[PDB]
Amino acid sequence: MNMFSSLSLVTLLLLTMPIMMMSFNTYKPSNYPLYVKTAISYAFITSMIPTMMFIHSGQELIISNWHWLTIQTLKLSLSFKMDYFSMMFIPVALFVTWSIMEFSMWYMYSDPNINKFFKYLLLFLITMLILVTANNLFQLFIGWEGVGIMSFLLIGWWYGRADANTAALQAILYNRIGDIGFILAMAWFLTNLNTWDLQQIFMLNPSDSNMPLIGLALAATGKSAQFGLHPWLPSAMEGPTPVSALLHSSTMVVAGIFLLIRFYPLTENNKYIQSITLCLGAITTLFTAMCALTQNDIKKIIAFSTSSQLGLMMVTIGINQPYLAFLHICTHAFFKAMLFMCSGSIIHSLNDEQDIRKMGGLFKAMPFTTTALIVGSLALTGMPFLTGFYSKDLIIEAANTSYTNAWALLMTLIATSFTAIYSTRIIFFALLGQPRFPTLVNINENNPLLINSIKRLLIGSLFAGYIISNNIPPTTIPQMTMPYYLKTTALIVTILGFILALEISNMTKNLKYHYPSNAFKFSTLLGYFPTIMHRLAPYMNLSMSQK
Amino acid sequence: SGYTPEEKLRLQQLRELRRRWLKDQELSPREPVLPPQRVSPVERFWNKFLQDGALWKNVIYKTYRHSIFAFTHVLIPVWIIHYYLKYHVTTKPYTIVEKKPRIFPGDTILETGEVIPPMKEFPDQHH
Amino acid sequence: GGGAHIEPRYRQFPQLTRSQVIQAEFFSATMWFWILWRFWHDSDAVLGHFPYPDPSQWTDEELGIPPDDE
Amino acid sequence: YLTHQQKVLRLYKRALRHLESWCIHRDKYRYFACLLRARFDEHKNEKDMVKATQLLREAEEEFWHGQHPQPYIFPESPGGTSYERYECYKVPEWCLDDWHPSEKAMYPDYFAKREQWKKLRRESWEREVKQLQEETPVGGPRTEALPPARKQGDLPPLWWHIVTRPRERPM
Amino acid sequence: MLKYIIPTIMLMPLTWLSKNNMIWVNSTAHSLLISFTSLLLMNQFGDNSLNFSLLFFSDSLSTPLLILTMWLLPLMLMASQHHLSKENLTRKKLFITMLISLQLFLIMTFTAMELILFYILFEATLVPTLIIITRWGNQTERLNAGLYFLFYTLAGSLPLLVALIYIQNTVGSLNFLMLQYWVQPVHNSWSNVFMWLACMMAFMVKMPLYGLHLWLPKAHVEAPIAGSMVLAAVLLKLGGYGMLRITLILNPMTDFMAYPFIMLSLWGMIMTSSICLRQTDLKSLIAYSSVSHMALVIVAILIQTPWSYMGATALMIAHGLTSSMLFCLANSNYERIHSRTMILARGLQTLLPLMATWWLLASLTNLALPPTINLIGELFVVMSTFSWSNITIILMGVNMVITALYSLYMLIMTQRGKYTYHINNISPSFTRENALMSLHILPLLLLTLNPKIILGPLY
Amino acid sequence: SGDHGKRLFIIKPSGFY
Amino acid sequence: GAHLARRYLGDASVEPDPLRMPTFPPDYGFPERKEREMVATQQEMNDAQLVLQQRDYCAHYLIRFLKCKRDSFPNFLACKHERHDWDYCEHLDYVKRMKEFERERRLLQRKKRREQREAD
Amino acid sequence: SKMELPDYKQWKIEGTPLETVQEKLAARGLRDPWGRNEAWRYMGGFANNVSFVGALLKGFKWGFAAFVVAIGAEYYLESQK
Amino acid sequence: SDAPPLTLEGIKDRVLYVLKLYDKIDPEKLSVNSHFMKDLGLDSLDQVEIIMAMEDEFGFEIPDIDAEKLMCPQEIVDYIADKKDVYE
Ligand SMILES: C[C@H](CCC(=O)O)[C@H]1CC[C@H]2[C@@H]3[C@H](O)C[C@@H]4C[C@H](O)CC[C@]4(C)[C@H]3C[C@H](O)[C@]12C
Ligand SMILES: *C(=O)CCCCCCCCCCCCC
Repeated sequence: MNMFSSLSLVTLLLLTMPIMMMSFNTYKPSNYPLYVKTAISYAFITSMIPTMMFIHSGQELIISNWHWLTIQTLKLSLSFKMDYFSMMFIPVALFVTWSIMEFSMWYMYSDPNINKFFKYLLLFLITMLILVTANNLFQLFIGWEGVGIMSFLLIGWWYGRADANTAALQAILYNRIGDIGFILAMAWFLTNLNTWDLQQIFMLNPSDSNMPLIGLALAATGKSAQFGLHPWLPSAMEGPTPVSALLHSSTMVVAGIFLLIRFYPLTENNKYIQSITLCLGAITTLFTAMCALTQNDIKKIIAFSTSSQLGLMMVTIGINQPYLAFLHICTHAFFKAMLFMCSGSIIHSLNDEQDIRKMGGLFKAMPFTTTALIVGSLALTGMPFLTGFYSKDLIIEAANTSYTNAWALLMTLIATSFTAIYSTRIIFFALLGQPRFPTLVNINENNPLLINSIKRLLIGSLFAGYIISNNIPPTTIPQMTMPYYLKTTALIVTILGFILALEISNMTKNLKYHYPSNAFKFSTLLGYFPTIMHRLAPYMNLSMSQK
Repeated sequence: SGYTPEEKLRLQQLRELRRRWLKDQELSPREPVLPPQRVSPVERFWNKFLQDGALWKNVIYKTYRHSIFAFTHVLIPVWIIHYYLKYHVTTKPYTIVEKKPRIFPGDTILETGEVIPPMKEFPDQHH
Repeated sequence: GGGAHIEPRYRQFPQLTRSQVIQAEFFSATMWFWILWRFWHDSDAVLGHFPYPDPSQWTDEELGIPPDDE
Repeated sequence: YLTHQQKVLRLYKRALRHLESWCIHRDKYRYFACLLRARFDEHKNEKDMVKATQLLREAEEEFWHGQHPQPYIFPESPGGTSYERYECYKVPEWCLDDWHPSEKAMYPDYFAKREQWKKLRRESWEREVKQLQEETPVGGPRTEALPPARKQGDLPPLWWHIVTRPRERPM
Repeated sequence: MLKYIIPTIMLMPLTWLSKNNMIWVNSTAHSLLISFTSLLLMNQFGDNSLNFSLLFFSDSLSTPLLILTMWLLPLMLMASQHHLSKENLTRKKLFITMLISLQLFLIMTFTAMELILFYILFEATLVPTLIIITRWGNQTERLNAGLYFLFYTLAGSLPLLVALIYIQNTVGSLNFLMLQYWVQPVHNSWSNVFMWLACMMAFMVKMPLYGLHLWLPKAHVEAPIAGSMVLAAVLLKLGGYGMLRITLILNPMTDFMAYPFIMLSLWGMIMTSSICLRQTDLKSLIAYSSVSHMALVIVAILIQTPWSYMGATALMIAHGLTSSMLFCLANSNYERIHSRTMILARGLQTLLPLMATWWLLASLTNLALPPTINLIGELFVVMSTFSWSNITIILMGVNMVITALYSLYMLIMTQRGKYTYHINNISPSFTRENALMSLHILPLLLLTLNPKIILGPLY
Repeated sequence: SGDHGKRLFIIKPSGFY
Repeated sequence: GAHLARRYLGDASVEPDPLRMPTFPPDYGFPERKEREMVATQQEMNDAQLVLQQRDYCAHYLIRFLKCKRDSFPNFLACKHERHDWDYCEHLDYVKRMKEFERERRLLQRKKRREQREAD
Repeated sequence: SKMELPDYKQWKIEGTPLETVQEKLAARGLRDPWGRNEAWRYMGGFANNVSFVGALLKGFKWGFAAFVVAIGAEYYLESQK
Repeated sequence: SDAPPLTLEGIKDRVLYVLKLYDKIDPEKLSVNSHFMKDLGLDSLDQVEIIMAMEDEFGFEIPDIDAEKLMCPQEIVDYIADKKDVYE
């Protein structure tokens, strides 16, 4: 207890100190980025010590050190919860951020506000550990809206650009629409129960909880960019690539799922919501993946890869497998961070070019980046015994062999196939074929920082899933008996996806003209949801205002 | 057709100006002129001691910095948090509530030396 | 800051370092080493762990379906 | 305006780029590019201006349903990824007039040269004012062009901002 | 209270008798000291208010509004001395006198123990307020908007007088403490309905309620910075404080006589928050923000629940510091570009780095980022109106979504983009301007560490 | 970093105040 | 499930109801039935704090597993042998559920034929 | 610096699929002037690029070697008990 | 961004380098002041294709309006220097 409670809070206080030394003191400017990187370096190791204790004996804590406010029969404390989800997630988030803080030292070396950038990266991390460790809903909101702001400030890092400012406001608008659901849950629990604490919520277990769960689900629809509120996640790639890796693909976007994983005790009983979360996830994984095929910018493709996966997490929530979705979040962070970091090497070497059409022939010019770009891409699709396999495979097994919506079961598998098609398109266009980038060649990735950062997460994309899956305590009755085809449905569609993809790539070589198909145009333009909705709604609200 | 004779001239006249101005933007070897800034012997110590460097010599310097970090940014913070948690947070009801440990069949209790009864005999499946 | 130890090349394949290539092989090959060992030592996960029975082949003796007349 | 001569030419560049996006690979683009060139040279000799226009009417209409939904855009060009990216770093030069004298001591030589440049602008302005007045056609200039200097040691009218505009990549 | 009234009076002899060049230093340094001794008003007890005399008391609802009032005077002197540097000394001293006179009436207004004494001091405030806004007001544009007073007096201040006088003849006293123990139910009746409107319309206009709000944007455009700081920070709160006190003697009629007004406020939040988006003038955008925020306070007061009353008190204090901070930031630009158009100057973060930080904090608290007291107030109002009727979460939710849009749209337009090329007079921020913002946002953020003091007497 | 000289005056607003 | 086509596309009364099953008393064709036996006592499962959904007949193996792992720390490959036992025990448990399904399926067809021929 | 450009005569479409483009352009009767400009992309070391399968199997040769030896160690080490 | 420095001499070489590889033109006739319409005698169409090639050499679009006004190699070189602020 002594060690568990003390070191659970050194991590949170260890991250803040770099923030504190910015406001006061003057011991070391100029070397701030490395000072920050070490804080996360140490905060990770200190965060492992409690994790080992949790594995050994399943020890779990609640720490409510400070009494802040007592609104009559409602007492608000600074309560941290160091349980199954907090203990596993924090080292994963710190480990991923560790490399990114090192990949940013290289990707953002010239930019003169490098110190300011590292201050915002750290201030996000602080508002994310607050979100995950929070024990009461009000403290959850500080993290919920804390990340929402830090997205605005980082997405619009280059504030001269007019698209950056538009993309930042778009991030706020969709999240705050989702945060209507969060307050609705907050109001319901106080009105019908009597606390924002999670402990009392689970103890009472309301039987009729349709309204609060719709509100909670609505928060996940906006925060994690599900269908209906998804356009912001693609358009949020306007920020520096380290931002897109750390925030809008590795961690922050999971908080929408993380909110539903927190409330499994209630959602397990409520079938009516399970259908909605399943249906909500089913459409988003297909739609975004369907859009991913025809995209041409490497950041945009990997952006839709995040959304398609996130929908798979939402389906896992629906099929009543909350602990798998948590595993998918942790395994997903490693290889999706590596993808973005690798795409950062290509973009930085080709002089700020994101279009894959102008990339190619890098398979030999950038060995290290190419190796990781393969390792990461294989994890996503479902290569056996890679980090992605331990999570995605089970999710497909549990979806196939469970009482579920037929269409939702089918869409998941179709989207899993599509996950194979655009896993190759990054490889085929960016790694294979003759070069297509401008003449002057400056492709150079021989830097220790970019390499060490990529090397570390490369190991995670291999062995992290195996270690995590073995150590974590059993929590459900896994299904290991099923028809052979359902058992290997995941692998077959992944294999069938590759075959169709490679054939499509080869057809691109053949000297035959291009023919426009409505299915093709719908894919490339994102279904016209961004175009119609970002034009009709802004026009109506702004125009109605004068009347 | 390209630039009329005046246009060709105007671009030429400005072009020369633009190139000179940009040339003026360069800095002199002495610049930027700075006040010296103080150097405490803590700075002086490594300035010359590591001038030659080499792997075995500077590994001490790398371990030095981490030691200064560890003591100030890990050891001292955990004394404060431990002093705070042990003598202020745990001295109030229910501040730190820990899930009771898992007690399995055939375990020994530290408090009472109790021994939990063993489980029934399994149906002796083939295993 | 090694003074751009890599030198740019024009319309030509870039200069690479030996160390860069070695590490790329080590990890890319290591991926295959890991993947292979896992099939070998734990092939069941990909191919199943237990035999799925066929419901129809069961007898009414075990299913205890009484005779049509009974 | 731009006259039928230019208007058609622009279509050529715009149509080519979209093709280049569609075909992706260089080889297919080159071959399909030559075919495109043929269609252009075919009617290049049409001497009927009335007919020439009609070719453009259908030509553009054909293009409208050939355009790649996402055409490649140069990163630092309007609509591109890096467009306006560095405008935050571009600080206009006049801000240096507000620097504290202690700061300006850090860069003596540059600021010394700046005084020279400022003196050049002030003296040239009165001369520059006249040159536009005399050349100006009464009733307001009809075009936005400007006249180059017509004497030795005279700078072209309105030269301060074009000369001293912030660099492309200041930081 | 005399410990505060007297030293505030002695600021007038201080201003007049000071060295000509040391009026600002004396008045600011001694108006700051008065505020320091105003932290003694937090000697609050759980059961009983802090009653000093037969005339003045101080409970938890007036203590923050008093501390906010006396905190603002030294701020209003720092804000105004720059644009009063031109004008002669005797005119300079009168301006400071009007501000000292306003504080003296406001400290007596929030603490008045009898409602007529409150009413008289409630209207006496307008005398200094109108002189400041019309004599030193930047606008000589000629409005003819006195009809808004003719509407106010005829429809507001006069009925409040006849009703307050009527009530004393019936209840026998207007001492607030006595009304707590002698109040009787207000039976339904066409005569009582008119008593209810008489006792509330005067305060609804000052809030202002939707439909009666059009005077506020016009007043903010005319007023100098000092006029807007006091107007947004405090004078709007006199209506809120008035309604919290006077709803004691209006029950149970408030149950059914508050439906028409809540529908104005709930729907008013959306209408004004949307109008903010299309505004072209900063001071009008900030002025319409106040109407959107005060619309919550009107709803909170009228649903009369223990949570709503805590919500309204936090919003009133939190809104006061935030909005006056925004008015000052808008004035800092106007003191440069010399225009109130928002679009004129853009990308100002390139030329004024630190000032862009203040804009960011001011915007964050306006859009209500947790855990600021701006959200502690708003959340409580949202929680209680949910019980009043679950549907209100729809209107409350939409207002949160729009509020973030003009909050940041104001940030994006003025602080982001490409700087206007031709504007070359953006001199570096003065220490006066940075100290002025820090004195709005350091207290506002520190209140989150100890939020109980601002949560009112229902805490 | 990779070249000598070529250090160009960086135009920034006054940071002294 | 190929069987699904039988229910929705095919005749309904023949195929079992996944929700309302079972629809026959246990012994209607099973003279002498042996009650399922729970090895682990209620107190033990409660003391182990096993997740409720994991408090099924196969618990006793699962309890043994966790006990091994807690002892086998920091080795996390130690307790493979126990893992299989519980996993297989579920596999047998799952099979019994499959038998429950078919037993329903056979009876439903048997009922159909009997009443049809009599109705003829 | 100098940044010497390689001799412009080196780049010839012959020996590359660009040459094949010219052939098909000959059938129509047209000639591509820009072919020589694209030559560098198809020559000089960029010519040989593995296929999708080849990259996927990058390092397999070392991977299998380590694997086969690996099972031997467990086989042998287990053989020694 | 490592170091992609550009200097007038280097730019001049690259622009000519691209020009030489255009088959319609001859290597030896080409020179810095070779008006495309006259000294090398090329259609206006061919003038477009030269521009599109130059964009790819340096990877930055030349606006349509300003492309027309370019008609000789020496014009192109100085245009690049202007956009990319090449001074020495
Ligand atoms: C504590 C000391 C102040 C005394 C001094 O000026 O030397 C200051 C000076 C520079 C600081 C260091 C620099 O900020 C960065 C160092 C490198 C790594 O980031 C570890 C922390 C690191 C080792 C810091 C620890 C401590 O804060 C230092 C060492
Ligand atoms: C359920 O989700 C899978 C449905 C797929 C159709 C399978 C048909 C082929 C197998 C028939 C014989 C085996 C008996 C189950």
